[PDB]
Amino acid sequence: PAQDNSRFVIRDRNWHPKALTPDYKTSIARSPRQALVSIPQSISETTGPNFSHLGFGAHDHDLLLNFNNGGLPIGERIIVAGRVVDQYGKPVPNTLVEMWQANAGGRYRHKNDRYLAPLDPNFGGVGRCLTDSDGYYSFRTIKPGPHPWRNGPNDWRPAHIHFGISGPSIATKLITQLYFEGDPLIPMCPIVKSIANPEAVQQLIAKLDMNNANPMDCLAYRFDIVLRGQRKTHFENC
Amino acid sequence: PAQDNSRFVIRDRNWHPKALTPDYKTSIARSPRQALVSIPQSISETTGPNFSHLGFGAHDHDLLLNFNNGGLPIGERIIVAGRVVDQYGKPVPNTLVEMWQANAGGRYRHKNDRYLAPLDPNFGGVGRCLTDSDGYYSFRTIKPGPHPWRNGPNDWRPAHIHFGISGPSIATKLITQLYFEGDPLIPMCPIVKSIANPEAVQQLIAKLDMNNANPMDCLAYRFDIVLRGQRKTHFENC
Amino acid sequence: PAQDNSRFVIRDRNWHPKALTPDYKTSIARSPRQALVSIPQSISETTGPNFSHLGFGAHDHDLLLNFNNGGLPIGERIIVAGRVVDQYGKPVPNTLVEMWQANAGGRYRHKNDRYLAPLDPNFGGVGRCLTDSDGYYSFRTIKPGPHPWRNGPNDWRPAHIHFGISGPSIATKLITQLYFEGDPLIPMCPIVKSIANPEAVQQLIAKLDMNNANPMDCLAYRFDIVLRGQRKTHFENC
Amino acid sequence: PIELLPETPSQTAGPYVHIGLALEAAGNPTRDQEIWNRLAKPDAPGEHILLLGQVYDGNGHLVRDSFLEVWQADANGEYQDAYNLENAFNSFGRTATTFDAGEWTLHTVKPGVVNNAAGVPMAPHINISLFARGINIHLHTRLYFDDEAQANAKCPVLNLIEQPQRRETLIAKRCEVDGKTAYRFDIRIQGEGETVFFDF
Amino acid sequence: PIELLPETPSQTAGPYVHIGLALEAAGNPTRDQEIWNRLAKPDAPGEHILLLGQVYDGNGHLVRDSFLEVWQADANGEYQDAYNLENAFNSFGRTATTFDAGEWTLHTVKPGVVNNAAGVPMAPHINISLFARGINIHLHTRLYFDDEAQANAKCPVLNLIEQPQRRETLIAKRCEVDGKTAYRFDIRIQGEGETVFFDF
Amino acid sequence: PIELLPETPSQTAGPYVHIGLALEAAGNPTRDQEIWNRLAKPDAPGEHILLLGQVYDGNGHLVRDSFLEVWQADANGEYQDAYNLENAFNSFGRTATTFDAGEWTLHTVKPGVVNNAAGVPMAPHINISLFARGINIHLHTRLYFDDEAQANAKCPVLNLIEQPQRRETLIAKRCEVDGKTAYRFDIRIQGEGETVFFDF
Amino acid sequence: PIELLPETPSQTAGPYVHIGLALEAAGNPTRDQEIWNRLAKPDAPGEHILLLGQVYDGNGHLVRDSFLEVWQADANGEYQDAYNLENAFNSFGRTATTFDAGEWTLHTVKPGVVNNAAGVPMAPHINISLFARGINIHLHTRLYFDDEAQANAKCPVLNLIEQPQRRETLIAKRCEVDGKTAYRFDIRIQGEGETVFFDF
Ligand SMILES: [Cl-]
Ligand SMILES: [Cl-]
Ligand SMILES: [Cl-]
Ligand SMILES: [Fe+3]
Ligand SMILES: [Fe+3]
Ligand SMILES: [Fe+3]
Repeated sequence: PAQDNSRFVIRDRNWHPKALTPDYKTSIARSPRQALVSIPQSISETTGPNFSHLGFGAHDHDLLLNFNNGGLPIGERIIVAGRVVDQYGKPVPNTLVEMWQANAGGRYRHKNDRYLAPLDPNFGGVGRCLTDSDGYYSFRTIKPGPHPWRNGPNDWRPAHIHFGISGPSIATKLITQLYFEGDPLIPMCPIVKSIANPEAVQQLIAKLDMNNANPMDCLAYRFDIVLRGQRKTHFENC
Repeated sequence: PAQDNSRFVIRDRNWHPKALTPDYKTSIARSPRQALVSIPQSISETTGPNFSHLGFGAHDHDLLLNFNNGGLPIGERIIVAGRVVDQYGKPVPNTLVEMWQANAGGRYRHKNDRYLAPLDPNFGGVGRCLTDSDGYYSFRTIKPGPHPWRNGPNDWRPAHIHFGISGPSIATKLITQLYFEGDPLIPMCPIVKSIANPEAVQQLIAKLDMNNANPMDCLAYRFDIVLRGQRKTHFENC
Repeated sequence: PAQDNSRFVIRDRNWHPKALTPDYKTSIARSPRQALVSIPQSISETTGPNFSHLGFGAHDHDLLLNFNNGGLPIGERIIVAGRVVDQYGKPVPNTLVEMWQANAGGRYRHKNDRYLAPLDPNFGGVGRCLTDSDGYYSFRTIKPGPHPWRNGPNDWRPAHIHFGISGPSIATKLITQLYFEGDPLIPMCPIVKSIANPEAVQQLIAKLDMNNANPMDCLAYRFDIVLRGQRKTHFENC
Repeated sequence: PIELLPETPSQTAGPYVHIGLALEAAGNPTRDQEIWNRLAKPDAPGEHILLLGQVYDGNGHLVRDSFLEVWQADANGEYQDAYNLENAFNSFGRTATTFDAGEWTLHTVKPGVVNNAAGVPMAPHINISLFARGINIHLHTRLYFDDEAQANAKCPVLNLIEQPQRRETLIAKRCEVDGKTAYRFDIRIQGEGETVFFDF
Repeated sequence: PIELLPETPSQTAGPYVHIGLALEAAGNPTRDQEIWNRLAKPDAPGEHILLLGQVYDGNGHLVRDSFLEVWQADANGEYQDAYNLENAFNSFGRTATTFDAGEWTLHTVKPGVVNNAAGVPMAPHINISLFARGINIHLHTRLYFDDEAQANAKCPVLNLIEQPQRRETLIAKRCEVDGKTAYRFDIRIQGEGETVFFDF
Repeated sequence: PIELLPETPSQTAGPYVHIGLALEAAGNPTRDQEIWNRLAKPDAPGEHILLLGQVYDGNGHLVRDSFLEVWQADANGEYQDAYNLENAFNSFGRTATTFDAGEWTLHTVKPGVVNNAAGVPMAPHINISLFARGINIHLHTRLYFDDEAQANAKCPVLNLIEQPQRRETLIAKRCEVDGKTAYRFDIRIQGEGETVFFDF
Repeated sequence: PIELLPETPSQTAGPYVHIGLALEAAGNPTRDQEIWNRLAKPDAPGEHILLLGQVYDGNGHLVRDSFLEVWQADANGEYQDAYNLENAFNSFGRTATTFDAGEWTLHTVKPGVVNNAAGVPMAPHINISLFARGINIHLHTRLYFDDEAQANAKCPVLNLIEQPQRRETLIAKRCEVDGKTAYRFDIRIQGEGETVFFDF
């Protein structure tokens, strides 16, 4: 079983978005009004699931092939790859990375998305993988289109891919969104702007990565993820 | 019939791309080695076709509907609109604007494009219209995907739409390409870089135009076109 | 009857003042706490009253003569003039512009104003007019004095004139306040500072306009007003 | 991106708004023609109705300095933009709450059904813009009618309000005032029962 | 001071989180192996229990698109981190409310006692992380059990909550669902009865 | 100096130009009205002729993806600018080489004489603009006729070409295609026998 | 975008390259082991062949200071990277043209067929890199064999050369030299008959 043998650097909750960011309208009634209660790290917080023994299908990381209903999905073929490290720069190997997204037209394969842009019969929009022994992950997919949404009267999400990363403990687990280099919708989005610090926003922008492209085939973007720094315990209970 | 009653400002052929731009490989054998011969403007050059009496189909300007084979095309719904003016700022009304492009995945509906990204059965990629009485044009389309091509070993066109504009004379007629705000492929493209002056390159970049979007429907880009300045003749033959 | 043939550029509600601006104390209890609900433009929102046939009295625009009780009002004689345009720069002709203000000493002719500075027996402080066929309006008045008010313990409104403008639809209707070039009270006022963006505050400052003055008679200020941009509908329901 | 001229920013109408926009309500002398709260003369077609209401702040206290503008279709569902005091009906009007009269009133007809831009019928409604001291940019709302339950349930605008409970805030209550058909429409700017406000 | 690499900033999971993390609920086909809400096979040691709950926003309305992750000790007070669908017990699971009734469920065993880092026993608890549209960074809480009053009263984590009234928000209520032992744990994100949320 | 707005810079038409401007050739369905290579209906006044040619790169290889626009006077020396598929004669047309058809063709009439701006007659000519993959800005040229030698020798435009040998590159050769009068006009973009190209 | 460390830029090998890389050809003393032009010892399996050629500049004049490196499969179509002078066959070798010997030679076997990355057979070929004074970055080419016409016509690499005429530049000519099978492969760096050079 799991043991308590590490501590995780405390989060900077001014680097993360705050709970109440009213321009993102749904945050108004879904943000606690009382202060969070700080608690010390115990085995409950410094452990978490490891997914080495989860059985992955052959195409789980490949959205060009994992919803195959007779052809390839339409849209910009791209690899999305990167490394997961902690704040001390240490790679996070064998960690679960999950992603989901709209299709090339900004339409989600979810019963609750009724945007008029069509579904793609060969695109599902979900991927997962484990980072390798050096911390690297990769997916193959279609670049998602911007998605209009009922916030302000003319609000559009930038092209984006949702990410979840497990990391070594429940204290490191993170959900975030990847955006794409140069997208002029990024500075306009109230969800992006839930993050107050412009330097933090930049950490969510994947860069075009020609070095990793397959010529005559697919482009590539690089998106690195940094989880909370992990250290050994020291001088505790003495 | 047409008459000679105007002169057109001479082109700046250092603002335009030169003929020989060897990084765009096909220009090497398709560029004249002799100098162009300058000739004075006559009725042959200062007149040209007007297309007011050309019959346009109902959807000629609407690529979401003009190749309808049972559904909508997949991809980012966009209006592409702008104004055609001359170098003196005068609008160019009732002028022919034609455009063509790849689908959302960078695949062209042309027999000679065998890129592995699929065709979209509801996308053709061709539009035309006339500017209105104030010089404005409008198309509705899907944002095209980047297109890999056999130039260098890992070359990709930025997302682009080809444009042709007739203007008042054969001296004004122009073919060009529209690129999209922020696209990280633009600075990398040897076709873009056939234009030596960075300020000229900027003139080909369409800007995101939220003011012209249809909320919950389509985004919009603005691309203005400037044709050679037209003036009356003066003090000729005397 | 009125028709739905136009759309209005969506408002920037971070350019306008937000509802909750607590230094302006009355806004604390008079600001909704739930998000506004965005709704699409319909004929209900894109139409509005046209006041071309409202009957105006001879002096409705002239506050030096419209409260005549035997003399001229005391204070700085000024013309207040400007142009109403939309965000596309298009003039807004035959539109209703209404204004009200304190007298030269900061005293309003309302029962609820009990400031100790006296009323002026020949000043009422209310005006209205229509913009002309080119979008221009003009009033003649007395420059209002600063007005102390029970917000903070020593708060004073800068000299200001309240404005209401109808525009082409209920979607364009606006109430605002004009301030005067150079007034050192402007940076100190919590109502001015309800506007977060300093560039937006600058848009409310009327400029001294010597070109429009009557020598030996009255000075003049220029205050231009920009209403929401109006465009034709395009590609709707198709 | 394309950036147009910015719109002139809103400011509060302030406590003395009635001197500029509600002269009779301010107890000040009126001009020959004023824009006020009688949208319909007795001979206007349609069902003649009295509308009335009070406006409350976040502490549940009366707002006695509010200024309201209203815009509605005629009984035939047509908006009449040619404003003229000679007309039997005007689609536009103004009213106010004051120290002396904390309850605004409007004299109008019940509006006919109007389709949205997609051709879908909206339930009968009056568009309202609310201004006052403390209100930095005016608040848009709609007054619907409790005797139009079937139409209300199908209104594409009401249906953009996610929570059914909040839709109820826009439904005016039918009553009789001195023998004549009336509806009460109270507005709560903030807190419990907060009225839905729109952006468009 | 020493400044490490900044952590990647959180963003909301958004309303379509189920596409990626709760495939059944998105309306979508599942893969061969999914991480879901049945932590215990019937043979797992311990007292088998159902957990269920609803999640409320600040207006008292159901949050019908919530996604929850849970982490708990097994009946013997051991955290089973080697996730495997073939395990008798997994310490980790996922659940979600969805539209309909807004209720999530988890099938598990009652967790055994584990000590904090100072060696002081914590009362039996399930660690929960809550994600949804409108939630920019996930909310951490703990579910404790109302039939563990003595242990709860001595828990060094519960005792870090200054007000006893707030401690009550973390105590799940024993009940019965189809005749079987269950505990209900409702979460109120905002306002009256607001659930305690933790930082660590 | 006075600097006007810069002209929009040219870019190559690229190899798929036919999708937009020569639909038949792309392999694609045509619209009801297309601008193409038949300038003259059978009843048009003048001498009906076929024009055809091939286009060569600097290596002597065929340019199979060429797109050409032409502008010429009618038989009476009049430029017909009101383009209409119903016209007996259009002064404007388009043609292309293609892989299937590495030769372009045009069906027209021999143009009548037009004067230059100084009133000097120009020899009969067709103005041509050439577009293709590899061509960054279109190349302007003129097709003159080998059976107009006297007029050609006096043409004020041909006489601006310094070398008589280069003038020869603009003279199309009379021939017969399927027994009918034709003129062949090959274009050599680069190198030996390079076609004269104009700036104006 | 992602920018890696830039590659160290190439420079010409210069006229004295042989002192560093072709010691015998420079007429300088050799070390005990040199990398040179005998890829195959007599015992190597396969068809033993002599390769020879001359290198020409853009003026048609001999390049008498060229240095060539070659890389080829063995007769079975396998690349042998373990370079050792004891091997009966090495896949790599070096040769040169000099003032005394303007025609380079190689002693090898005919390479077997190798598939491309898509599994499509390439025609038998030798990979060549050419270096010299005046050559700033080396030129990559391939030597194919004129007695492999059927395979050559189907080679996915030869078929990336757009013009059939240029494909012919890569086809070495079979002959006999002192009774033994030979192929001549001349390279023309520039101009008429310019040899195809590759980027990869
Ligand atoms: Cl490393
Ligand atoms: Cl204009
Ligand atoms: Cl003007
Ligand atoms: Fe293209
Ligand atoms: Fe005031
Ligand atoms: Fe999303």
